[PDB]
Amino acid sequence: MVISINQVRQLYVAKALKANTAALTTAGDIVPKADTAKTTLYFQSMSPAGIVASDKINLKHVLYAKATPSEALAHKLVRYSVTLDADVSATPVAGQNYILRLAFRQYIGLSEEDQYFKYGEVIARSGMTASDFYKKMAISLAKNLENKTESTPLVNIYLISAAAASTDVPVTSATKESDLTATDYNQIIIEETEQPWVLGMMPQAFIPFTPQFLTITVDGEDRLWGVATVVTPTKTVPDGHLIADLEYFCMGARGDIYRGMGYPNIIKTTYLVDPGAVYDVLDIHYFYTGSNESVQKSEKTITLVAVDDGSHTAMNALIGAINTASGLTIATL
Amino acid sequence: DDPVRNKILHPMGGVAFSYRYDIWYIGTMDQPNIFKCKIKGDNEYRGYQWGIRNPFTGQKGNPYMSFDEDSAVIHRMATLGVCVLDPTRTMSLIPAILQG
Amino acid sequence: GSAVIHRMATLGVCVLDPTRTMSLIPAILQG
Amino acid sequence: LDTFLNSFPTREFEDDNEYYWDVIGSSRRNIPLVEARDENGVVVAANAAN
Amino acid sequence: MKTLRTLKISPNAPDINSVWLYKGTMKYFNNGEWETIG
Amino acid sequence: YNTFSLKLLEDALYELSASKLAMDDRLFVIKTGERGAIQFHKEVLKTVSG
Amino acid sequence: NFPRQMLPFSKKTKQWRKDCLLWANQKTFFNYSLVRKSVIHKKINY
Amino acid sequence: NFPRQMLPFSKKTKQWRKDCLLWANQKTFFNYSLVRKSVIHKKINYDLLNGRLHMSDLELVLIKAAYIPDRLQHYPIMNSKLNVLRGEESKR
Amino acid sequence: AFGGWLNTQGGDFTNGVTFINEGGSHEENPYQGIQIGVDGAPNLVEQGEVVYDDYVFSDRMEIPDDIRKEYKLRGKTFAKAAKSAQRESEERPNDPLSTKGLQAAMERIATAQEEARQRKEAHREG
Amino acid sequence: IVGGEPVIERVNPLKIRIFKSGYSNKVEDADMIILEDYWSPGRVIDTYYDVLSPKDIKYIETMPDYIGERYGFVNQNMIGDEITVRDGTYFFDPANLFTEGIANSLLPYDLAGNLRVLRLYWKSKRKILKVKSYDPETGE
Amino acid sequence: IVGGEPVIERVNPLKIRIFKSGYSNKVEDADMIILEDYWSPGRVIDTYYD
Amino acid sequence: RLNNPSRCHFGIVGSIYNLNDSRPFSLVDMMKPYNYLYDAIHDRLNKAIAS
Repeated sequence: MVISINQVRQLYVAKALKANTAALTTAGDIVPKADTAKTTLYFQSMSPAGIVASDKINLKHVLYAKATPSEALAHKLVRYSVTLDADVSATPVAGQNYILRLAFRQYIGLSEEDQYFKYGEVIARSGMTASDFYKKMAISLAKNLENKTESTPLVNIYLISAAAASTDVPVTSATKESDLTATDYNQIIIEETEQPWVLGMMPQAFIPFTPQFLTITVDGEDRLWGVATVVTPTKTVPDGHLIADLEYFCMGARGDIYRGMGYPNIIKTTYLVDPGAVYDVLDIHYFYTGSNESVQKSEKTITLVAVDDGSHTAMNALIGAINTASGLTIATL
Repeated sequence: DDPVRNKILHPMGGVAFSYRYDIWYIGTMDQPNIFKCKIKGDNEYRGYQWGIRNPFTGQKGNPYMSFDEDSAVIHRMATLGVCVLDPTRTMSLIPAILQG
Repeated sequence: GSAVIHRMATLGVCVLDPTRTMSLIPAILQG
Repeated sequence: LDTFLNSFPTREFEDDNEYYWDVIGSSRRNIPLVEARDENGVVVAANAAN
Repeated sequence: MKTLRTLKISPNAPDINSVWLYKGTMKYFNNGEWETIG
Repeated sequence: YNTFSLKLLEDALYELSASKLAMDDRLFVIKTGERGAIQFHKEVLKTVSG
Repeated sequence: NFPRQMLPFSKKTKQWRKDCLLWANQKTFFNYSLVRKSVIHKKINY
Repeated sequence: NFPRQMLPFSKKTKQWRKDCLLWANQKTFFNYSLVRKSVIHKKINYDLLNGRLHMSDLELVLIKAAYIPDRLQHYPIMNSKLNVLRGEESKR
Repeated sequence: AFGGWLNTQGGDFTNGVTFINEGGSHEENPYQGIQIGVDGAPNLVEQGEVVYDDYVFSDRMEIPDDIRKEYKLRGKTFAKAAKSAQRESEERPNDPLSTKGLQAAMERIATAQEEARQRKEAHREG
Repeated sequence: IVGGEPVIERVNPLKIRIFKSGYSNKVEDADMIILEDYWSPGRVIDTYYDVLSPKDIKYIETMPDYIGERYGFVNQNMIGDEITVRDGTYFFDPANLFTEGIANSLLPYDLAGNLRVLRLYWKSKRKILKVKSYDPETGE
Repeated sequence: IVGGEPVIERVNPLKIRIFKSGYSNKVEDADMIILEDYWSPGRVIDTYYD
Repeated sequence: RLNNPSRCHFGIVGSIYNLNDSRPFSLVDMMKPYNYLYDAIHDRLNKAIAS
C-alpha cells in the first residue's frame, strides 16, 4: 500500500536485541545506540547485507514517541443481527415474499458509489415458525453470498440457536436443510469478512454492508418486515498484512524507489517482517533545526516494529533499551 | 441522491436525504431570492512558497528565497457566501432521521 | 534574510567495462 | 452539487464583514381591546346590559 | 389501503382481490388466509 | 432465487439502475426461455390485479 | 432569470419578449459596470 | 513544462495547440521581465492619479476604514503636471 | 464552408485550392455537375475533385505504384493527393514560404496526373 | 484583424505579460506575450462568431448572472504563511513581503457578466528548406 | 427615431444602467442598457401613438 | 457593419472619461476635497464674525 508521511518515514524491524555493535550477527537485529551525553540517538540495525545505522535523532528535537499494541491495529469485523420485527408479526405470514437486500457500498472501487446489491428470499407458508424461517433464510443467503462462483468473499453469515446463544453454526452454500437441525433459531448474523491481500500490489481493505428489508403487506398496509441491530464484533483481522505493506513501503526511502519495474533488472530487497505474525509499532517523530536563521523544522519519523507473543515481550524490552540509553520516557505498553 | 456525502440510509430503501422535499422558488419576488455573494469581484489567492526551484510554475533559480529547502508550497485562499433574502419563499420538508 | 548564495548540481560518471582500465597504485595508498 | 449552485445569480459586495437587508410589513392593523368603560367610568363586564 | 371492488358468490375461492361469499359467511383474503367477519 | 416474485426483480433492477445508470438508460431486455416468459406473465398478473 | 437567447426566431414569442422586460423591471436599483461610479456618488456631485 | 516546438507540422495537433494554452493559463503570471516593472508598482502610480493613496506605500502599517483620524487625505498635485504633456501632444 | 478556406478573424482567407463538395456525381446530379464556370462552357465537377489554378484533379482515377514512388505522392487518388499537399498551407494562406511550397508541389501532382492519364490512354488504344 | 477589418487598441500595461526578451526596450522583440482582459459576451461573438462551436455558445449562454480593481492576487516568493484579509485585500509580513496585495492577475473566469479572454501569442519553431537551384537560361 | 424623424438627446448618467461592458470606456460596447425615466403622458403618445 | 453580421449596437453612444480601465476621476471629484475645506474654514470665519 501507499501511506502519507510527515516529510519522511523510515522503518526498522526489531527482530532481536543485542545492545552492542559487535553482536549484530543475523538479519533483522536492532541496537538502540546513544552516547553518555544525552543528545544523540540512533539505531544500528543489521540489514541482510551489512550494518546500517539510522538518522541521528537530536533528543532536544523529538516531538512524540508512543508505542502501540497489536490489538489496536486489528480491524474488527462488524456483525448484523437480522430478525423478524415482532411488533409487525410474531410468526411469518403464509402469503408474502420475505426478501432481504444487502447494500454493499464499496464493491470493486473505493467510492461509496461502486455499490453491490445481493439478496435472499423466503416465501413463507402456513405453520412456518420463526426458527424454520431462519433455517430457510440462512440457506437462501448462503447460496448467494457464500457461493463458490463469486469473485470475492462478501460476508460470512451464521445462525444462532437460542439455547446456546453464544456460538454460531456457520451456513455455506453446500449446507443442506438437514444439517441445520434446531427448533430454537432466533437470529441471523451477517459478518464482514477478510478480503484478499497481496504484498504491495493489493492493500488490506474491507467491503461494508447494511442489511435492508423489503415491504410486505400485513393487514392491508405495506409494512417493513425486519430489524437489524449491530452486534459487537467477535472476529478480528490480525496485524500481519498492515505491517508487511508498511515495511514494503518504507524500505523505499532507504533503497530503490521503484520496486520491481522492469523485470530483467530489479534489486531484490529482502523483507524481514512475517505477514503471519502480529506486530507492535513504535514511532519516534522528530525534526531538524540548525543553529542559524533557518529555524524552520524538517519533520521526520522512525517506525520500529517487533513481534508480539501475546504479552508484548519484545516491544517492552525494546522500549527499555531506548529509555535507559536515550533518556526519553517511551511508555511501556 | 448522493451516497458519498449523505450517509444515513433510510429504512424504505436508498438514502434518507433523497426523501427530503424542498420548494426553492415560490412566486415572483422582483429580485433574486437566492444568489451567490462575492467580495469586490471574485478575489482569490495563488501564493507560492518555494526554495531553490519551483516544480509548480517550472522555475529554476530564486533571487529571493522563501526557505532553503528543495520544495515548493502552494497557498490558495478564497472568501465566499450565499444569501437568501426571503426564506419564507422557500419551504422545506425533511425526514427526521437526519436529526435536525 | 543574512545573504546566502545557494548553488546545486547533479552529475555522474559511468565506466561501462572496468576491465579495460588498468592501474598500478603504490602500496602506501591502501589500507 | 456544482450544477445546483450554478443556477443562482451573483452579487459583488463592497467587502465589509456583514450584510443587512430590510424587510417590511403592512401599514394596516387591528388593535385588541383592553376593556370598555361606560359613561360613569366603571368597566363593562361580560354579564352586563347594552 | 387495499381496495376490493367486487363481491363473488361461489362455493370456491374466486380470487385474492375479491370477497368470497358462501351461504352465511363473508371471507376475504388477509394474513395469507380467509378470515370471516362476525 | 427459490421462487420468482417481481418484488425481487423490480428491486434487483431498481437498486441496480438507480446506483449505476442514468434516467433514460434504464431499458432492461431480459433474455429467458419459454417457461420463464409465462412465469414473468403470472407475477405481473398478480401485480396488475393488485 | 433572463430567458434563453439561443433560440430560433420562431420561439421568440410574445410571452418570451414579455419575460425580458419583467426581468429588467426593478434592475435599475443596482450598479452593474466596472468603469462607472455609483448613482449615490454622482448625485452628490450634481 | 512547455511542449516541444521543435516538431514537424503534422505533430502540431489539436491537443498540442491546446496544451500550449493550458500552460499559459496555469503556470505563467510570472511577471519576471528584465526591463519592465511589477504590476503592483504600476497600479500604485495609476491609483495616485485617480486620487487613491495606499497607506502601505508610504509607511510600515501597524487603517482600512474610510475616515481621516487614521487615514490620510490625498491632494492630487501630480495630475496637473501630467495633463500639460498629454495636452501638448494632442495639439502637436 | 471549411473546404480549402480559413474562415477566421472576421474574414475569408483562401490558399488557392477549391475544394468541391456537396453537389453530386456526374450521373447523380441532375445538372451533370456543379458547373462552376462558363469558359469549354460546361465545366463540370463532382463531390471529390479539387481545383488549383483552373486545373482539375480527378477523384475517379487511382495512383499507379510507378507514379507513387516517383513524385512522392501520399494520397490514393490524385484529388486525395492534392488534398494532402495543401494540408500545411490550409492554416496559413498568406505565408510566403507556404505559397511557394504549395505552387511547387501543385505542379508535381499536375505533372503526375498527365503521366498517369497518358499511360491509361496509351494502354487502352493498344 | 478583427471582424474583417484592421483594428488598433492600446494594451493595458497591467494586463500584458511580456516574456523572453533580451533587455530590449522594444515589445516587438519578445517571444511570448499573454494578454488577459475581461471581454463582454457581445465582444467575443463580434470577434469569434466564425470559430465558436454551438457547444461553445451554450457555454456563454449558461452563465449565472451579473456582478459588477480586485480580480485576484498572486504572490510569488512568499516568505511566510501568515496572510491577513477580510475586506478583500491581502495583508502580509511587514518587510519580508509586499506588505499588501493590489491585484496582480486576472484569475476568475467571469467577473460581472463579462467573460475572461486569455490570448497567447508565441514564437514556435518551423523547419524549412533552403534550396540552391540554377537558372535555366544563364548560370546563376 | 421618434415621430418618423431621427432625434438625438442626452442620456442622464443617473438614469442609465450599462450592463456587460468589457472594461470599455465606451457606451456602445455594452451588451445591455436600461433607460429608466419618467415621461409625460404627452410624450408617451408622441412616441407610441401607432 | 459590412463584414460582421454580428457587429451591432443600440442608439446609445457615449464615453467614460477615465484613465486605464478605471472608474473616472472627474474634475469635480478632484476639487471636492478642497470645497469641503473651504466650507469648514468659512464656518470658523463666520462664527468669529458673529462673536
